[PDB]
Amino acid sequence: NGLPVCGETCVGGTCNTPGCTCSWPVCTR
Repeated sequence: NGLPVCGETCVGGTCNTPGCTCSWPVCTR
């Protein structure tokens, strides 16, 4: 939801993980 602690990235625009908030370069929660 903003916190850059998703642990996943989204260089393609798809965190690939749920309950995430792709913010680039890394998604957030």
